Amino acid sequence: KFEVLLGVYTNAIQYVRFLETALAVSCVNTEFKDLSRMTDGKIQFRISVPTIAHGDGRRPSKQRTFIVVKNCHKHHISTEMELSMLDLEILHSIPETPVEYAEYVGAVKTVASALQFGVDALERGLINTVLSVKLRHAPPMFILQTLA
Amino acid sequence: PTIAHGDGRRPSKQRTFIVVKNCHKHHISTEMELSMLDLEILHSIPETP
Amino acid sequence: EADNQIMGPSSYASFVVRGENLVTAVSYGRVMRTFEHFMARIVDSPEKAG
Repeated sequence: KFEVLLGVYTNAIQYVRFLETALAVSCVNTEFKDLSRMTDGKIQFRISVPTIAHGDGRRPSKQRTFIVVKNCHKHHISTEMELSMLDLEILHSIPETPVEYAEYVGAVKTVASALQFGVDALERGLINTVLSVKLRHAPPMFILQTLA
Repeated sequence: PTIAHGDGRRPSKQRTFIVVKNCHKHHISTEMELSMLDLEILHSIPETP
Repeated sequence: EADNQIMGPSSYASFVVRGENLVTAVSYGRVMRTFEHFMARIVDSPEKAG
């Protein structure tokens, strides 16, 4: 008489890439290796506005110009992972015997898993930080239609 | 998994769950009657029609 | 919808206690599905990921 282990299953996590969601359709992604040095970013617009000449005596506004400045806004993302001290140690040591080998790849699997969790949870941050930037700048519809 | 949060707040550590399902056993029974006379006839070999 | 038909399997998938599972059943009283699979993943390709 026995008892049977029918199955063992592990949830598999699919990678999520920002550049492959349709949220990025509203964004233009440029990479900047050393953004950590930039103090401030800036974009400056210059616009010149035409007029209509009229027969009427009323004074006509002269040539007009408009200059608008925009600035960069920085965002920061942080994540924390914890690892056993027993686990990091056996990474260094070579496996002496078969049980010490199986216990070894069990350590490299765990350390690797933690790293995947760290880098993955960084992609969720891009998707959220972008999505939050919009909802911060999205005025409601009932205000917008009249104003358009 | 988790999301890295721009808001300043303590991060959550990596976590795992372990959940166990177990079987259920079912039992089913039926009864069949075989006539005593029928069994005896089956056992022998027939000669007369 | 004029379908009224579905393709299915015509036979059950079988589970049998073989020599590896059988030895464990006698000695320890514990049986694990696909001892073949567990051994393939533990003793044969440990390096390989899932």
